[PDB]
Amino acid sequence: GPKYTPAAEKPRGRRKTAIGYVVSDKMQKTIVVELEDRKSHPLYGKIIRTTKKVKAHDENGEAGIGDRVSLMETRPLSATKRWRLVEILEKA
Amino acid sequence: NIKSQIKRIRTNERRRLRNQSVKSSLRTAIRGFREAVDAGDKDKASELLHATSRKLDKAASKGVIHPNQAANKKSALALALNKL
Amino acid sequence: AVKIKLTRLGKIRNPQYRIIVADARTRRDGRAIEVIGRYHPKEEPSLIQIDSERAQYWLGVGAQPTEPVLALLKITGDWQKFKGLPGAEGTLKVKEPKPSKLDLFNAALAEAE
Amino acid sequence: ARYTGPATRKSRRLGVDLVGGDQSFEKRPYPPGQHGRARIKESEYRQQLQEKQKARFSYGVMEKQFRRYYEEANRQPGKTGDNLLRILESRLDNVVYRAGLARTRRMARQLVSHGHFLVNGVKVDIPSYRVSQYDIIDVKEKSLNTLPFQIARETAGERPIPSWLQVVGERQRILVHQLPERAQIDVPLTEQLIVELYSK
Amino acid sequence: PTIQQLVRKGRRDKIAKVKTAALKGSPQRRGVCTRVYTTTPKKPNSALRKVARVKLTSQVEVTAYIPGEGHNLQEHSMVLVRGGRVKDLPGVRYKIIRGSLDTQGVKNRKQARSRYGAKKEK
RNA sequence: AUACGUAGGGUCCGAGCGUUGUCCGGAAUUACUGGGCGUAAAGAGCUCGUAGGUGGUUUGUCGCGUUGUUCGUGAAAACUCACA
RNA sequence: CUCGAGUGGCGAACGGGUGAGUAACACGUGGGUGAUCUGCCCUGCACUUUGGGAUAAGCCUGGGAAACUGGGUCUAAUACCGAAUACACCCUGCUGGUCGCAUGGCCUGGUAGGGGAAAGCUUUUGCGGUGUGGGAUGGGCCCGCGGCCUAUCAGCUUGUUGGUGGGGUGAUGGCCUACCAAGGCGACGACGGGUAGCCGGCCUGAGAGGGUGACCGGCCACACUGGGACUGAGAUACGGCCCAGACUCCUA
Repeated sequence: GPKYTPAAEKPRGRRKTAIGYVVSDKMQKTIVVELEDRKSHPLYGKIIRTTKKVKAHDENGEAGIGDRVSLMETRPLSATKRWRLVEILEKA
Repeated sequence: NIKSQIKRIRTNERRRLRNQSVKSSLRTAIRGFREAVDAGDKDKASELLHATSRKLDKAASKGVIHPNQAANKKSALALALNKL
Repeated sequence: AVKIKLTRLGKIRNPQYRIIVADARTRRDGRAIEVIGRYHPKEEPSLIQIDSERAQYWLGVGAQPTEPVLALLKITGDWQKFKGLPGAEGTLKVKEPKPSKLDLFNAALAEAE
Repeated sequence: ARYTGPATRKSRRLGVDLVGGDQSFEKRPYPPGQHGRARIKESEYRQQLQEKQKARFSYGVMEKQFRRYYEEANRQPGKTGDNLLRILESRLDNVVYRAGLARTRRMARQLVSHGHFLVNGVKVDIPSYRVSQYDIIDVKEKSLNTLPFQIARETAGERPIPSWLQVVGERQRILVHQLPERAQIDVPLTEQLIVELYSK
Repeated sequence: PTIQQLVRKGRRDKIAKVKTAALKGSPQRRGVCTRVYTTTPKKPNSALRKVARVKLTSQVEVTAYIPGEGHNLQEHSMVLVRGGRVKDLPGVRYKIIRGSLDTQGVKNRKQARSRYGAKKEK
């Protein structure tokens, strides 16, 4: 038979992507983004709404304070920075 | 505790003792290539990169270093030559 | 590597077996990747019921049945399909026909009257 | 396992026929003892306890085997009162007794003790054996030729065989047909009290 | 009551109200008894009840009752203390099993015949 | 003294039968289901307000919350139904 | 024939134990690793060429109380070391096409330069070797979410955060390291104190709820204690090793 036998494409993607607001675009190639949750309480039923301060990598510095942006998770790119700013749709 | 495998003790001592000299020689060659590249001489760097791409590839074919560490070092020295 | 194994089940005096596919480094009763058959020496015909085509796949990828597991394979004729040397045929025997639940009382009533 | 005492004293205490034809119980209907005459502090507790004790002592069944009867009856889809009476009317010794082949509950108890019966071809020395519908029943010859068992089989003028049991020949073949139905059992005092008490 | 305030905090039970304190909730302990002096029960229940103070193996010093009529235990005895509840006596919530490690069963006990360490009559 | 102790005599259970230890419910005795706070437990001595919760009438958008649906999915035993 | 001792493979890290520790991606439930490894089984193709050095054993001599230990000579190989063909493969330089998740991914892309192997035994059911392409299964990393208590625990934080370039690693990544910058974490409870392996489950409860992780199963941690290292595809290496103590035993 052929010397070379081929491989597969392992359908890949769907890295977690969500809409956040840039809030601490302060450090070089670095932004901090926040998210919203709306979850029914396990016991009572009072839907609580909380947040989360993810750290994202901006190689370009496009974002800024209070911008409605989107983020996809990457490979771990540093100690607490695991997000890629893509599909920006609001500033300020 | 001693149980029917001191032969493994001697085998492992030998196996980890040969690699000591092998790794010392390879690291000395790599450091020599480092002085070649930092000195700004490109012919010596090219020849040392050639020789080390031979040597570390041999060592990876042998049982001293994993295949990919050798490729990493080969690429690093190759770029060090390519830019000097 | 990979081996097709017989794993033990049932109470003490009567043994039963599930034909599983698993790593060697496991134990006799680890997490079965897939149950591909079942067999019981205790029952009369040593009756075996095996998922066939999955065993075909696993033999294709390189599953290596245990010695009595391989024996069971031949007892099925499954080893005559993946290897296919004579072709696959029904090799295992079966439990005897035996009457049904209803015909027993039908015959009892016929005898009575 | 098995109880020891006779049925006359329990009949008198519970105040009901447990032998069925107990001459001495109707001789002394009051409970045994110096104070069977003495009035009892009446309680529905006593009513339910008397009911369950009559049920236990009538059939030769015994308490721990009786509790699981209620539990499995409650597990059944039907109402627990119905299921308990059905299953208590579904015992091997009960099946052979209602055919009129045993003069006493203890008759069948000691018969299954000895191994004088056969269900579907398998000998079960276990009175706790369950006899399903359409089971083939037979009696061994060693007991068949025994004199008191000859009397029991040949003078079987005892209680009539219910519609769910059928002795269909000289072989004492009780070709059971269906389950003991509530409309067919003709049971002694009911068991709703037992269900209500145990459920709490 | 302010569902949100429940989310903030709340919904804990009141108090355990512990009963046994020998140790480990032990079905029984064993130890050395002392101070077997008899004290007084409540005034309406005029009598005198024989008790003792036992240092159990649990390294706690508790008060045990001596049930029955007769007693076998004395000072420096390997008495087996079980939990009890004697409302007739103040601060007495233990007993010592008869027919056991140290204390011989109560002599000629026949109404109980299992308690009080009264073995089977031959 | 039918309460003690003793005898019968009775109740029940049975190779068991009672005692101790622990957990759940009964307890609504944490009251989400399913509690209250004048006199029984419980409105701080009184203000404002950060956090928080929290929302008037009405137009269009989004469908996050929320619901509808397809599928992957949740080892075996679990536990149950049904059969042997 | 047979087989001790010996060389050399391989197995031994699995299979069994404990729940001390751990409040942690530890576990479970769903996904990514475009940031990855795999001896063993299955399956393509290609190769296996050739030279040389050494030793256990074996034997002689020597020191040490023992523990043990040295010198001299010899030993073969699927043992090791020289070297050769590999282009199936890897590294670099350029470059065409193509899919994109941005790093990038795919055409064993191409190109050109450079480099990388092997084995014998045995007649005997024959077993065996090298390299690569693929399966298979085993994995390694990251993340969504779930599940102790306690401010009579409210500040914590400098390799901490981000970037850069490197060292290192199987691959990412302050993982480490030189510089730069000052961030980052919390009342939606940090940081602390105490506490605890965890789940399928089990039991109670009508239900909710509550309590447990017996046994049977699923993983993890741990194997006088504490530090360190090894090898192999793979090591907290329980019946592997060294070092610092403890304890015990023997002691020239």
